[PDB]
Amino acid sequence: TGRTTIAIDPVTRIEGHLKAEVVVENGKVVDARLSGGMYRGFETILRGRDPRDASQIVQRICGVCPTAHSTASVLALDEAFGAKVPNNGRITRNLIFGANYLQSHILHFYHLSAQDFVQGPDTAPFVPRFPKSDLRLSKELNKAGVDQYIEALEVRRICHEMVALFGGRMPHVQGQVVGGATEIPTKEKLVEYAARFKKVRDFVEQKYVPVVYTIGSKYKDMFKVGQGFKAALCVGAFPLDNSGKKHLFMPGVYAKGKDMPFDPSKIKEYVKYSWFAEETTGLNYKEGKTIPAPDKAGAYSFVKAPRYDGLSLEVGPLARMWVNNPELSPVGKKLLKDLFGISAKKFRDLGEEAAFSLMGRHVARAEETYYMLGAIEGWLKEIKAGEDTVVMPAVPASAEGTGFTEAPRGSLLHYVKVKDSKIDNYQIVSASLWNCNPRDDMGQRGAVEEALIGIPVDDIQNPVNVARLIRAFDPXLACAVH
Amino acid sequence: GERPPVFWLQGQGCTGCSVTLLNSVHPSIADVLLKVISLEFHPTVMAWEGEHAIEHMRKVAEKFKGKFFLVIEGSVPVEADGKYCIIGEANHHEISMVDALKEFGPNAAAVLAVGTCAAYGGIPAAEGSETGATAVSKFLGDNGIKTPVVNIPGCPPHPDWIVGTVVLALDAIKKNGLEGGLAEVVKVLDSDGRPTPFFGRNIHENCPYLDKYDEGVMSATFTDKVGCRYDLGCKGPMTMADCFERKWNGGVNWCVQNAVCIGCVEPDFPDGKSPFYQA
Ligand code: SF4
Ligand code: SF4
Ligand code: FCO
Ligand SMILES: [Fe+2]
Ligand code: NI
Ligand SMILES: [S]
Ligand SMILES: [S]
Repeated sequence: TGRTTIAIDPVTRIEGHLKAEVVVENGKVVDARLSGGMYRGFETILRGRDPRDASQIVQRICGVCPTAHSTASVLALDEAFGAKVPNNGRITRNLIFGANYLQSHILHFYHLSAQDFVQGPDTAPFVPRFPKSDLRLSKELNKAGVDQYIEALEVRRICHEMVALFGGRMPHVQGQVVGGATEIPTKEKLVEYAARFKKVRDFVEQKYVPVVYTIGSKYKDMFKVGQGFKAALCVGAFPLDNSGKKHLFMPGVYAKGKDMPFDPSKIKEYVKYSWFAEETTGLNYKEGKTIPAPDKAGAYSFVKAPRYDGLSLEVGPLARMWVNNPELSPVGKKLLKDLFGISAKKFRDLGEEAAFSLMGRHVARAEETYYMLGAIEGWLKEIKAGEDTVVMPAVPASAEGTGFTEAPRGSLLHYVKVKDSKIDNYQIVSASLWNCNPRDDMGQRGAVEEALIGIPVDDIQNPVNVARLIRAFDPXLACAVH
Repeated sequence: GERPPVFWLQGQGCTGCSVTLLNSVHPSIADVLLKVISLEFHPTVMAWEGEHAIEHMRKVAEKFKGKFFLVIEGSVPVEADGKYCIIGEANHHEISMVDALKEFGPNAAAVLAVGTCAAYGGIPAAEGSETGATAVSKFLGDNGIKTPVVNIPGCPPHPDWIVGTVVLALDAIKKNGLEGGLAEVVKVLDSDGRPTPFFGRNIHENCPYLDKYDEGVMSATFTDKVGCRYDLGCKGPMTMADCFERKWNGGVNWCVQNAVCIGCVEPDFPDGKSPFYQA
């Protein structure tokens, strides 16, 4: 069969405003373009402000992952100010941010992704939908998915209570500032956090991780598509001491079958196909500029195109779990064997092709949630009730700093330059920017655009696999554009 | 009863309004969606997608003309002919936020502007912006659209402010009909369009640390929880919200206990509340 061109705007069950356009020929996607359609311009709004304001302003980039922006911002300010965060404040920050990884992954699998595989109750917003939605689960298993969707609404809310115990409220924490964390954990509140954590752990271990493998076992074809470039980035996150060298996720790049070190000087943002002034193309974030040009011919997105030494990379749980190669959860080892016939001990034992796939990205996110449980457990044993968590540094007149972390959806950095005690430049290079960007100046596609190539569309009137692939990356176009 | 149809349109928002609503305790969000409203369009959570999702909203809007509720999150950017916020595409034409509000705004029973961006402009309209970010009520009024607007601000709002305002409006409508009930709702809005049950009282005048403020005992570090937070930048004196007793996230904390209030429900947020960390 010949060509059909399919445009999907809005892509739903993601965060933010995305259009996807695919060219389908002979039953498969052969080309793709992703367009982020909403712009705010945080990088220019921030200029001229007290630098400390940034750690509040930047959270409003995104209300799903605000703790990630909070973290990147306070780390950038820590560096620029020379703030020496007390050890107990480092641990408290990890407890605040770590709890939102749990919230975000659970939200993503159940409340964004699960309807890709599960038919919900017969009322809006679960209907109407594609008449041939390729929903393969038995009546019993489908009902279990719905029951878990509903339970997960409570579980994700409990995760935000965990965030707020030391973070003040959520969305948009008050508890992270330059110099540490604003509230010393008390014994009583650590018990409150731990009691909630126990409930979340039980749900993750007993419901979430098992259901991803079980649903995956009914959609084994979804491990055979969505590979894209098979190239990934991790910038490091969650310091495990004050050395700056040991982190829960260590940095690294993976491309063309090879692990390599991460050098942030190799990041450049291109704009040929983005609605920004042509003269701003090719800038490292330390020299970044944000000049919107919504009428520029040929451009199709408000997302800039980040490249790592010319490479188009993806970010997120798969990227981190592939780069770091942790041991798999006990659940995963067992169900990989029983449901897939796969003998696996560590994450890379899935194999490159199955890991870098539509369903593989859901598996990676579930496994990463399990991995984060152990980190939070450790921080709950490491934190010292009553020990001070903040220093109060003076604002410098002239300074620069960069904060690197891993948001739930992938690598995040904030760069700040201070002049006359005010923000002179602030540049954000975020997770969904790495995933959902358009072509660069040489025409090389972004990671999701490339991962769409080969996606099967056997029925052009029900092209469900297009958005299923997109959703596996957990896109957040608010983050991507800012 | 028959749950009213709701369309949730996101302009220049961060989805924080949707997330805060997901944190509702009583009623839970599942109870809200299955028993209180019929959420017919919401891009973050709905089953369908693309032009079919847009067309579904249009069909419901036709069937329930004058009777659906339109929730607007985020500001509405008017520069560049609306191109800074495209929300969909149908029949080979892109639909900007400007277009969508002009299309659905006139036919809604009421518009609920949720969050400070939609209510007042917020961060997207702050100094250094260049998209023409516009508050919902201003956009509608500038275009001659007379539909009542209820502002439920906050960055984000507390879930109880959103759910509670919906419940208050639906109660009014049950007992007085649509026009009568909306008249009663408008009567309990302050001059900034905010329901007085949630926004009628000042944070600072009801703050547990007011004794320390009056005694001049001020914390010099964030982690000193004995003193008043004014010197650290607390904007409670200029802020109208009930956080001092409602608290956040199931009662586990609130901004003043944890750090400072940044005045997030006020029409001048953020610029009139900045710098956040000095008085
Ligand atoms: S300045 Fe803030 S902390 Fe102090 S009494 Fe007023 S509201 Fe409370
Ligand atoms: S305490 Fe102040 S900053 Fe916090 S939610 Fe209430 S009004 Fe907003
Ligand atoms: N997670 C998250 Fe948000 C995105 N994409 C950031 O950074
Ligand atoms: Fe950026
Ligand atoms: Ni985000
Ligand atoms: S996000
Ligand atoms: S986050």
